[PDB]
Amino acid sequence: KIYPKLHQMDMDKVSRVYADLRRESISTGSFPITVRHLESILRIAESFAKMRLSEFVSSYDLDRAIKVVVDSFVDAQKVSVRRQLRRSFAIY
Amino acid sequence: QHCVAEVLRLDPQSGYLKKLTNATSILYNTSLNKVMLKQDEEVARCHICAYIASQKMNEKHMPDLCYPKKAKHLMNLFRQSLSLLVKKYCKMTTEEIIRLCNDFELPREVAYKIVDEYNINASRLVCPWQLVCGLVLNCTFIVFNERRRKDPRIDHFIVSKMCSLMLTSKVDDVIECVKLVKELIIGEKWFRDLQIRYDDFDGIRYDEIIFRKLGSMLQTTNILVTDDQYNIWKKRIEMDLA
Amino acid sequence: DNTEIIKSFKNFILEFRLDSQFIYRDQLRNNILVKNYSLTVNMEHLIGYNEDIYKKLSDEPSDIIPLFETAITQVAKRISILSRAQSANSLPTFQLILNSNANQIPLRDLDSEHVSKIVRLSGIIISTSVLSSRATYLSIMCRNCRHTTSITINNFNTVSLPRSCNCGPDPYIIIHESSKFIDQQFLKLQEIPELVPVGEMPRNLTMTCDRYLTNKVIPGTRVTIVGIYSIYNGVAIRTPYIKILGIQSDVETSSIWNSVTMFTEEEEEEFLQLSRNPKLYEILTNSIAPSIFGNEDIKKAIVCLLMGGSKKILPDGMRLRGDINVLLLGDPGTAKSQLLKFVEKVSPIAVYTSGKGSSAAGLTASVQRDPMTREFYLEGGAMVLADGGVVCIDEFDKMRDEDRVAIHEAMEQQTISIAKAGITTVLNSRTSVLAAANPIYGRYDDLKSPGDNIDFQTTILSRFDMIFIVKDDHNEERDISIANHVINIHTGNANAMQNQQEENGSEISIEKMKRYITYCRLKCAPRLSPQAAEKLSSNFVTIRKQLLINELESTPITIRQLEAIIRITESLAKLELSPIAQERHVDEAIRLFQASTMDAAS
Amino acid sequence: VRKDPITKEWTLEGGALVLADKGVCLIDEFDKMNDQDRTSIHEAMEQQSISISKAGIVTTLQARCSIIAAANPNGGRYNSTLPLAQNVSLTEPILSR
Amino acid sequence: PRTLTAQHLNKLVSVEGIVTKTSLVRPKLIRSVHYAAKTGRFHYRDYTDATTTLTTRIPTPAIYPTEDTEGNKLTTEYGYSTFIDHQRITVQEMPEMAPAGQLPRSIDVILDDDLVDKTKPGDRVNVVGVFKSLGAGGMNQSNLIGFKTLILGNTVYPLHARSTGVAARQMLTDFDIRNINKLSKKKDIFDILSQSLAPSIYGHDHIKKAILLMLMGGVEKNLENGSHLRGDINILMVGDPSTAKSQLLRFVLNTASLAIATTGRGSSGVGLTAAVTTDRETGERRLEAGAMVLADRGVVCIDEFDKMTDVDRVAIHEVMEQQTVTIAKAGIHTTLNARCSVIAAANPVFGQYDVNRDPHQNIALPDSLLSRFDLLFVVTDDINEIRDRSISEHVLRTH
Ligand SMILES: Nc1ncnc2c1ncn2[C@@H]1O[C@H](COP(=O)(O)OP(=O)(O)O)[C@@H](O)[C@H]1O
Ligand SMILES: Nc1ncnc2c1ncn2[C@@H]1O[C@H](COP(=O)(O)OP(=O)(O)O)[C@@H](O)[C@H]1O
Ligand SMILES: [Zn+2]
Repeated sequence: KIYPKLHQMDMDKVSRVYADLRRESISTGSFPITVRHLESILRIAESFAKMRLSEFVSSYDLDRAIKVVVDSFVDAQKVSVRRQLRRSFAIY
Repeated sequence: QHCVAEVLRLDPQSGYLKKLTNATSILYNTSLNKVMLKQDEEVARCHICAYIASQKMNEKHMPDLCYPKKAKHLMNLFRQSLSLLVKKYCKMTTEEIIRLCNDFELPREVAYKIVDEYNINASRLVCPWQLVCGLVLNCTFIVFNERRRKDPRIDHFIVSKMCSLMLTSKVDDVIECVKLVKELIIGEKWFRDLQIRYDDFDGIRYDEIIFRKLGSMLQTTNILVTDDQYNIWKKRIEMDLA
Repeated sequence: DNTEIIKSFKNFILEFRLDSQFIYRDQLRNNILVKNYSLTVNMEHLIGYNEDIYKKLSDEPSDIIPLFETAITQVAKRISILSRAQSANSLPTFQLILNSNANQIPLRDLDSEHVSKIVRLSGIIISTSVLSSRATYLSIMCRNCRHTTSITINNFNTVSLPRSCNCGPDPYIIIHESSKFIDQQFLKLQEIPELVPVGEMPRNLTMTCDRYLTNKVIPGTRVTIVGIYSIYNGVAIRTPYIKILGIQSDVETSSIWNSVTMFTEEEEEEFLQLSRNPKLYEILTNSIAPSIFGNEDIKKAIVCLLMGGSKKILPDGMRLRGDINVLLLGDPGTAKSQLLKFVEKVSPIAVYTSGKGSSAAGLTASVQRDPMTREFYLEGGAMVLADGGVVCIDEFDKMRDEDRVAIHEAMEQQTISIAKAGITTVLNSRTSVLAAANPIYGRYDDLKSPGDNIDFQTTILSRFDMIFIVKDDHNEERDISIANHVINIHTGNANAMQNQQEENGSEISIEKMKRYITYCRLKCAPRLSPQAAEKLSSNFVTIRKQLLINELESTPITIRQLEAIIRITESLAKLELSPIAQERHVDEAIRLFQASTMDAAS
Repeated sequence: VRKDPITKEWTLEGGALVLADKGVCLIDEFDKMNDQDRTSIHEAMEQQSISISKAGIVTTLQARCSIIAAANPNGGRYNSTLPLAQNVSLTEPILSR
Repeated sequence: PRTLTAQHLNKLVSVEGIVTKTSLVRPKLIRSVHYAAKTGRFHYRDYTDATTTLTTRIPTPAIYPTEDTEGNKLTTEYGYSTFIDHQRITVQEMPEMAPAGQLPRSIDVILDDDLVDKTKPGDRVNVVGVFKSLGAGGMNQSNLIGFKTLILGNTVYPLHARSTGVAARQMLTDFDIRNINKLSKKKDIFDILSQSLAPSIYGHDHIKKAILLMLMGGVEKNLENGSHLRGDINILMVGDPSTAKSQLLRFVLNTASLAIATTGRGSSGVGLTAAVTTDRETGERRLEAGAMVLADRGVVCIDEFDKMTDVDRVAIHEVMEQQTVTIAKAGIHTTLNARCSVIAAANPVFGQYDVNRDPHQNIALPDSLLSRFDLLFVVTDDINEIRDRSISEHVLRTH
C-alpha cells in the first residue's frame, strides 16, 4: 500500500549539512564521505516512513536516519576519527 | 452410476427403472465382493446382469432383452455362483425391415405401421421387397417434401440410394414399386392421418391445389419468386467489389 | 447443425467493422498479395458480434476449427477469381492465427480438469530443437495392382494407410517426389523463476506448432500463449501436452542485431527539423543527463561517440576503427557509475557488463560444445553480443590477464580470434567502449604521476582518446548546488517537469533521440575537408615541441591522439548531417581535448 | 543450465537472489567465494539484473533484491587500529553499495 | 540450414556452412556373384535400396543366397564382385554469421563414391543437393514424429576463410604471367615492393622487407637418410607500446597465400589436440586436426609472447627449428608435421626502450629464444617533431 512521499519544505538543509561535513571530513580525516551516503539516507528516510506508515516524510526522523549513517562512519575508521566524535555531534 | 444409468436406459433402444438400477448395483456388488468371480471384462458387465434383474422384480421378457459366446458362460457361471425382386418367396422379420427403414433415420412409428401392414398382409405375396420398398419410399416422399421443395438435388440421391441398397442398375421397376403401393394403400385412416400431418397431397398444399383445380386463375403457380428470396439475394451482390 | 455455424462465422469475415473501416476483409486482400495464406485474429472482436460460436468453440474447439479453415478457403476462392477478373489451381487450407488477453493462468494451478479446452498463460522459453516435418498430401501406388490412390491430412501435424485395396497386407509404397509436407517443431516452456516455491526445481512443458506459426521465437523471450491441453501416449497413463493455437511475443526482448532499419516517413520531418536547428549539440548536452550536474565537457564527448565516425577501408584491408574509445577516471560520487547505468537505456542494441565477465557471462567468446552430439559451437560474447554497439564496463581494474588481452586488442582493431583445438575463428567485434575507474584511495593521484592507480601504465595514455580527471576539490558551494539540483528528484518531480517543459521547448525525450541516433548511425556519409587538414598538424607539432621540454624536465603523446581528433571533429559535424567539415567544430575539438593534455601534465 | 534427476529436464534455477527480486537474500560467510560467485553479487547490487551467455540461451532478469551477508575478520579480532579495507581483505567496488 | 524448412523440400538447395564431424569410409555392395563349380557357370544377383535414387521404386527385400535352383553348392568371388563407397557428414552454419547466443542448426548429409575424400572438420562448405526425406514413420505400421530430414548432394565446394588451414588458391592468366615476367625484370622491385606492402602506414621499411622474405620463406631441404632441414623463417619485434605491430598483424593476415591467427595465451591446443575422440561409430581413439599443425606451408600470427609461460616455450623448440611433434599419451605414440613459420610481438616491462641502457635486460627472455627466431627488430618512439611532421601529412593524405 504505502508509498509515502517527501515534501520539499526544508530539504535544502540536506545541501547544507552535506557540504558541511563533506568539508569537515578533510578537516581531520583521510577518506571522504560521498553522495552515495546521502542517497542512502533518503532511502532510510522513506524506509522509516514506511515503518511508521505515515503519509509522507516527517522532519524529526531524518534525524534518526542521518544519525545512523553518522555513527556508521564513526566506527569505520582509525583512532584519528576520535576528533570527529566531537566535531560531528552537532548534527545529532 | 452414469455408466449404469446409461446401459440401463439402453434397454428401450415406473418401478422398472428404479428397481433395475438398484438390482444392477447390488448385483455388481455381490459379484465383486468375493474373490470368486474374476476375468470378466467390464467391457460387457451390465447385460445378463440386467437380464436376471428383469427376471427378479415381477415381470420378465425373453425378447428384446439379450439383444454371445460368454453370454451363456457368464450366465451359468453367475447362476451357479449365487436382384431382390426376381427372388421368389423370401422371408423377413421385424428387425430386418426396421433396419431397411432406419437406414433413413426415419422414426419408429412409421416403421411399426409398415410392420403391421406386413404381418397382416404378408400372406398372399410374391416378394415383400417390393411392398416394403414402395412403403418406405412413400414414407420418404411424404415426410421429406420440405428439403426437397428447396433442394431438387435430393430426388436423384435418394432413388440412387434405394437403387443400390437392393442392387439394381434398372429402376423403372422401382417406379412401379411406388405407384402400385400407392394404388393399394391409398385410403386407410392412418395413411390419412399421415397426409394431414406432413402435408404432401401429391406433394402440394391444400389451400393451393383446391384453387388450382376447382377452376381458378388466382391459383399461384410460383414462377415468380418470394420477397425474402430477393431480400437475401441482394447481399450476394452487395459485396460484389471483392 | 454445422453449416448454420459456418455462416454465423463467415458473416463475421466481411460483415464486421469497427472505427468505420473494414478490418479483416482488406487484411485478407493484403495477405493474399503477400502470398501468406494466413491472417491474424482477435477473439475479443467476436464476443459482441455473436455468441453462437464462442461458448461452443470453447469446449469443443477441434470440432469447430477446421470448419473455420474451410470457410476461410471458401472466401478465398471467390476473391481469387474476382481479383483475377480485376487484374492479371492450387489453394490449400490457410493456417488460422489468433490471440487474446483475457487472462493468464499458470502451470501450477492446472489440474486434470478443463482438458482439451483452451487456456491462457505465461512462461519462459528454452527449446529450438529441429525442423521436424510432417505430411499433408502424399501419393500411393500399389506394388502389384499398380493401383494409384491418394491421401491428404489436415490438422494433426486418427487413421493410417489402407490395409487392403491378391496383394496381401501392406501393398502400398509412399511416393515422395509428388508428395507434400509441412514443418513443425517441439517447443518447451517453464514458469517465472521469481514466482515459485522456495524449494524445488521447476516444471516445464512441451508444445507443437506449424507452418507460419513456426520460428517466431528464440529463447529467453518471455511470451504468452494460448493452446489446447491435448494428450498423447505407472499403471495406465498418457502424457499431458498442449496444442498451440495462439502465440504472442514481446515485440523485441533482448536486443537483436537483426533490428529495424526502415523507419517510418512521418518521423523524417521532425528529424530534419532537428537536423537544421543550430541548437542541436547544445540540446543533446542539456538532455543526455538531465538529472545530472556539471561535467558538461564529459557529456560533450558521448555525442561524439555514439554517432561513431569514419568507417574507412582501403584496398589492403587495414580498416580504421569507425568508432572511438574512452576512459572515465575518478572517485566515488562524480556520476561515474550513473551514466553507465543509464547508457544502455538510450542505447538501441548495446551491452553492459562488470569486470572479469559477469555471472555466466564471458567477457569474450567463451566457447564450448553441444549437449547433443558433443560438437563445437561459438556460444557467446559480451564483445560480440554487441556487434555494432557500445559496451559499458565498471571495475576495469580487476581484470584477469587472459580476459584483458582480447579486449585490449579490440579497442584498436575490434576483431577477436580464437584458434583452439579444432575450431578456427575470426569473429568481428566492431564495438565502442566505456570504461570506469577505481583510483587507489581516491584523490592524491594528481599529486602523483599520471598512473599510480594500477599496473597498466602503458595502455592508459595509449589506447584512449578521452581520458579525464573527473572531480572538483570540494568547493563548499558546488555541494549545495548539486544537492539542491538533485533533491527535487525524489518528490515534487520538479527536475522531471522541467524536462517536460523543456521537451515542450527545445529538448528531446529518450526514444526520439534513440531513433535519430540509429538513423544517423546507419545513414550518413561523412568526410573532412583538405582545408581542415593543417589546422591540427600545427596543433600537433606545437603540443609536441611544448611538452618535449616539460616532460624532458623529468615528469602519452601518440600518433593515436593525432588520429583521434580526426574522427571526433567529424562526429560533432555529423550531428548536423555533415558530409564535410570546417573549423566551426574543430575549435570545439581542441577546446575539449585540452582537458586531456592538462591531465597529461597532471 | 542444470539437469534434473527426473527425465533430464533442463531447467533454469537462479541464486536465491533471484527468488526475492521483490524481497531479500541472506548470506553468511561472504568471504568464502571464488571469482565468479563474487562477480555475480557485484552485478546484483550494481544494475539489479543478471545476464547469461551460455548454452543456446541469452537473458537478463530482475535482481532488485535486498542483500544481507556476513564474514569473518582476519584474526578473529577487528584490529581496531586500522581502517576497514586495510584490515579485512575485501575489495571496495561492491563494498561501496 | 538455420532456415531450410519443409517449404521447398524437393527443390534443389545450396547451403553454405561448416563441417563438424565425418563418417568412416565403407566400401559397400552393389552385386553378389555366386559361382557354379559343377559346369563352369556363374550366377549374378545385385541389390538396391532407398538412397541410390529419388524415384520411389518398388522395393526388393533381397537376401544372401547359399544354394542354387538346382540345389547345388555356391561359392563367392570377393574380388570379382563390385562394391562402392559411401559417407555421411553433418553440416551447420558458418560461425561468422551466427545468431551468437544460440545453438547451431545442424543436419545430416550423404555422399557417393566420387565425392567423399575432400572434407574434414574445420572446413567451410557449399553444396548443391536435395532436401529429400524418406520413411513411413507412423503412417502404415502403428504408433510422435515424422520423417528423417536430410540431404543428398550432387556438388560440393570448399574455399577460404580467415583462420582455417586452407587457401583460396587464386588463379592466373597468360596476361598475369605476362605482367609478372614484366614485373620481375625491373631492377628496384624489392624496394618498391617493400614500400608497396602496407602503403597504409609509413616507415618500418626494413621490417616489411622482412615480412616479404618470410612469406617467401626458405626451401626446407631434407636429407638422404636423414632428418629435415629448415626453410621457414620467423620474426620478432618489441618496442614502444603504440606502434604498427598489432595493426601490422592484421595486415599480414589477409595478405598471404595462407594465414592463421592467435591471441597469445592459450593452453592445450595451440598446437595440440588432447587426443579424445567421442566415437559411437566404434569404441576407438583417433586425433583431430591440431591448431599450430593446421599450418603446414603458411605463416602464423602470434602476439603478447611475453605473457606466455615456459610450458609452451618449451613446447616450441622442436617446432621452430625441427618442425615436428611426436608424443606419448596413454593411447598413442605417433608423429605429425608442423612445418610452419611465425611472427611475434612484444611489449617490454618499462614501456619503452633506451639505448643508453642495454637492448637485452628489458626484453626479459632466454638468449635461447633470441637465437631461435631468425631475426629480431626493435622499435622506438622517442620524441622529435620533424620525425612526425610528414607522418601527419601522409596519414591525412590517405584517410
Ligand atoms: N555528479 C552527481 N550529481 C548528482 N548525483 C550524483 C552524482 N554522482 C553520483 N550521484 C548520486 O549518488 C549515488 C551514487 O552513485 P555513483 O556515485 O554513480 O556510484 P559510485 O559512487 O560507486 O561511483 C547515485 O544514486 C547517484 O544518483
Ligand atoms: N609508423 C607509422 N606511421 C604512420 N602511422 C602509423 C604508424 N604506426 C601506426 N600508425 C597508425 O596508428 C595506428 C595505431 O595502431 P598500432 O600502434 O599499430 O597498434 P599497436 O600499437 O597495438 O600495434 C594504426 O592504425 C596506424 O594507422
Ligand atoms: Zn493393391
